[PDB]
Amino acid sequence: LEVAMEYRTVTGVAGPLVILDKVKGPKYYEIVNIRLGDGTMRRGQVLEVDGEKAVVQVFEGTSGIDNKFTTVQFTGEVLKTPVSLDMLGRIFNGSGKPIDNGPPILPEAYLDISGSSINPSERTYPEEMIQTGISTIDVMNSIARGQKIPLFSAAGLPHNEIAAQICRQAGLVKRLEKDNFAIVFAAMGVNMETAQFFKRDFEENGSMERVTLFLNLANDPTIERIITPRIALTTAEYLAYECGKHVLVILTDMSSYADALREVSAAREEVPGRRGYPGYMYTDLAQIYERAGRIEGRKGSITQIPILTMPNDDITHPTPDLTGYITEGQIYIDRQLQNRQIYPPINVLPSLSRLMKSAIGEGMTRRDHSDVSNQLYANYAIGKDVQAMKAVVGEEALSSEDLLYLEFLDKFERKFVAQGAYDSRNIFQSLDLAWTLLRIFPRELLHRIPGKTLDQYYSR
Amino acid sequence: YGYVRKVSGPVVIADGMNGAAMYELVRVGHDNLIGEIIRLEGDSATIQVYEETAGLMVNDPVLRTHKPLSVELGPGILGNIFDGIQRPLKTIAIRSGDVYIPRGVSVPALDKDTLWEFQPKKIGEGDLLTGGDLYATVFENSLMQHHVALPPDAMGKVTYVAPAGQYSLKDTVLELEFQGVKKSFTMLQAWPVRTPRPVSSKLAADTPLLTGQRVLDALFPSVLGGTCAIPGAFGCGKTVISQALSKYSNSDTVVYVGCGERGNEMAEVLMDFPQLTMTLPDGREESVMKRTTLVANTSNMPVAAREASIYTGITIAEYFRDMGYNVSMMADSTSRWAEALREISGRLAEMPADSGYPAYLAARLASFYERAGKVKCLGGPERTGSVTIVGAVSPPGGDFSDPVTSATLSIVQVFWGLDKKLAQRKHFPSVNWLISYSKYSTALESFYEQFDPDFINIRTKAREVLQREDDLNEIVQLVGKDALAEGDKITLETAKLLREDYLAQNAFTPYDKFCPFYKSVWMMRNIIHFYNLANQAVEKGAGMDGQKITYTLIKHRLGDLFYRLVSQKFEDPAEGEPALVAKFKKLHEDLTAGFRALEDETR
Amino acid sequence: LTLDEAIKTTNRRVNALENVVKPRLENTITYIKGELDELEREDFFRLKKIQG
Repeated sequence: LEVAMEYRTVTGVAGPLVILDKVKGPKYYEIVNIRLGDGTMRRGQVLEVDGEKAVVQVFEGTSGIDNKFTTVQFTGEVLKTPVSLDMLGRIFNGSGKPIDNGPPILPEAYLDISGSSINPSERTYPEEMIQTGISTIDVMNSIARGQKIPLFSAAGLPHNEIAAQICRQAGLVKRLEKDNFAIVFAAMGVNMETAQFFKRDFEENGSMERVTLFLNLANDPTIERIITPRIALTTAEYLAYECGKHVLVILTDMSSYADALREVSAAREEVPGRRGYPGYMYTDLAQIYERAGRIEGRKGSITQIPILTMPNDDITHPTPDLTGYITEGQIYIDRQLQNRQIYPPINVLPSLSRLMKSAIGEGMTRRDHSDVSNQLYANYAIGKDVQAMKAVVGEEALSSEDLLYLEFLDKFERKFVAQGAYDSRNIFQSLDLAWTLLRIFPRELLHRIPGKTLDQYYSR
Repeated sequence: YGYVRKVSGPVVIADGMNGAAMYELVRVGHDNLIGEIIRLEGDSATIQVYEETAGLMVNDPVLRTHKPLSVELGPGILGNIFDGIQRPLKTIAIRSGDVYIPRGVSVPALDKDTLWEFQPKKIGEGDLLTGGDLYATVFENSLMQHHVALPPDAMGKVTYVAPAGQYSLKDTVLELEFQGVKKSFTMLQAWPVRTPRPVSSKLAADTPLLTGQRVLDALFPSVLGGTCAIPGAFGCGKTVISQALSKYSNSDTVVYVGCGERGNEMAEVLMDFPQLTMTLPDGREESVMKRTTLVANTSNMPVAAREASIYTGITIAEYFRDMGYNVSMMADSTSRWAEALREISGRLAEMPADSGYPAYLAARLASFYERAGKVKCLGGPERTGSVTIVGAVSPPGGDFSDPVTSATLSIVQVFWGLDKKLAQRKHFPSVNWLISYSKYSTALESFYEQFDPDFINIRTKAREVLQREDDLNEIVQLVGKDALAEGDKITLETAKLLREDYLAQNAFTPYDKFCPFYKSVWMMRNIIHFYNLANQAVEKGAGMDGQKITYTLIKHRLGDLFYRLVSQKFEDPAEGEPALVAKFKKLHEDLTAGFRALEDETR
Repeated sequence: LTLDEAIKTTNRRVNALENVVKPRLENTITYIKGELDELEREDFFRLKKIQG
């Protein structure tokens, strides 16, 4: 019922910031619209306020602003994103404006982004598996609804192809156990060409009733790149706990998000933190991640698979080393496997899930999941060791078991890991492939497999 | 209007500006230096001077212009050399006999008195025209026609179109009436240096670059309208790759904007390209100066001019793409550009970020690179054109942790990472095949399939061979080749042959000056076929030995084929495809004769 | 003879080479982080003091 005053007291412009003069009673994170002298419109966010002063960070840059013709019309808001159940199946810009040639969202609620945290008393341990279609993920590094598992990558590695495959093939394992699965897909600072890739994948996927592609290009303004993952997390939280639907979220290149936070912090004249990244970057990433988890009072859940780029192909970088503690896993993409032309280059042996035991079980998935996972792990290690030995022992002195492990390693690299870009694989047939590889060894040789399982499956 | 208050380096604070918008170019002092606004604090506004600031007074008048940094477009833009602020260098050198560039010279970017021929594109009176519609064509020079289009911000009905004949830029070649008012248009078109030209819609590239060099065109390809990044190396890199992209590329024109580089190198480039008789047409030897353009700004040039040079270069790319040509712009800058940002940011008292570079470096590099990509043009007829950005990165003396390098690799799609170790070994194309990558390998699937339906498999096999050799190099560094088996030995032999035959190129001789795609793919297929047949033979194990014994057998009793394989690089492209293809097919047949004749007597 | 040669090489690698490299890595880490990072904060802190 209050029409916000449109101050015209610009008294300083520098970089992305504009300092108003005599604003009456601002708000710290208010949102403000700017009508330049030429009539064009820009939206800006309000940073630190002071006595009658309010520094405004302006989207889309600050070119053309003049201290005698630019009006700064306040709103008195904190960026309540419009949220509704029909937000699904549409592509959205970085700031939420639809770009799918459709109408703006008619909202069932205006939820403020950066939502309040879950009460730790109300959380519940994650359970059941989430089928992704990639054998290396659903066999040896299983994923459970409620985890927060990073996908560590590096520049040049095909992170986005794996992202698209996860977005398309994701499903619920409980099909044979006896459709409330939604995939909020967030992409921060993608390249100009991969934008076409994402648009094509989300324009011919075949399951559009599930995904919601929040998209933020590289040349889009930075503050949009900060807000985009928060918008995506808010929409996912709504669709999970306010609509009782299982939700999966893929955050692409959160290293770009960290760089965006670094860019914003510097503009506020704050001293840079450790290794250049601000010290509050730990708090920011914890705020982004911890929104996941399973709530006892709600039937929904949030599972995150944030894709992170590790610069210089090492984990010592502040962002991967920092996100290692918060999360409970690491699915590395290995450069050498990409060189070896294995399309999913996931280094399975280095990769692990800190809580992969919950996904493995009797009710969910299949009984032999843990046994086959451990056997595959151990046999791969042995095969790698045997290949290394054969590199130096001439391979003539290798015993029969050494040759068995060598051929198993070759088969595992060239038939199991190298899944096609579109070869969707249910966990049951993935485990059938695992048993196909395993049955080469004698039944007595599979030491890691417990009894009553070999008799069940080793007979094929 | 306004007067100077403070003069520190290239940063000038002039009071009395009041209503002076950001980036609104102002003219400083009696000498009338160009200059752009960078900050405001009230009645005063910071200015970047783009020129030497020595001799500025206090209360020296500063005149505002209300116009952001703008470059003047039109005919004759091709084949010229422009300063970062787009001053015609040759025009300055001729009009003023002095060999120097005088301070504060005011020369039009394009000559306004040269007579140009006008060919209207059948536009009738009373017709309707719109932004970017292509109403007339002008032959700026032979083998490079220049279409003339309305500016994107223009529309109306065609009341008057000039007839065909000789015209100068001062004349009005077209008239339009819209919304009850009329406007006129000349052959000039001023455009802000930022705010990229409008595009009807972007597109996903399919055509490869197919550059002259074999490594680039085969292992790590780039698409027309793509995006690349080389580490600005000398001897290699900034010279051989620049020559290949300029005189031996399928791009319809070149825009060299290398700024912040050595003056001697710039003089060498600007004296060698005048002759440069590349056979760009089917049967013509027109010099590429009728095809390229330089925006050279040497290192000694003012620090504030680097960004202006880069943005004018990319803006010129856009004008040509809009006409329809597939321009390819090469920037030897962006290594000095980061330094320019550091200088201005520090002088403007901005808070630094990781490694001292301004926090918004990634944003600027993105706003530059993301202007690449092939684009469906504005206006009528329907048309398509592309812009390629083959930029530069810090030389291979610093790891990828460099903020400029990380920012580039976070955006750039193809990385031609040259390694200094290869440069020491005098391998001249010098691309490190372990660290380079090309994310365009998936979009080029159609072109590779239609050209040769088996090239993808042989390329993957070559990649696997190179990776395997690089993998066991460490093991050999410990134990040695004593334990190497038949497969390892043959893999290393093929890797060495690939390294010295395929991946090398002299480029100073007709053997390797320009390798067409067919010759490169034939070399790859020959080498991979030899590798596969040799592996199959050593796996056969006939004669109770096979293995490394068979490897020595094929390296000694069958080594003439090996020598012909390693000398296949010398197939002269001037002989023509029907001859080289026949020669390579014969060599393939002879190779198939081997490893079968070798298997005849069971080794 | 071969076992003696291999054992000598392995013992040399375990004792000399690795224990030579690891102090070098520690010294390089200390030189960068212990000095350059500390100086960068001190420089910026002095600059902020000048502004204040």
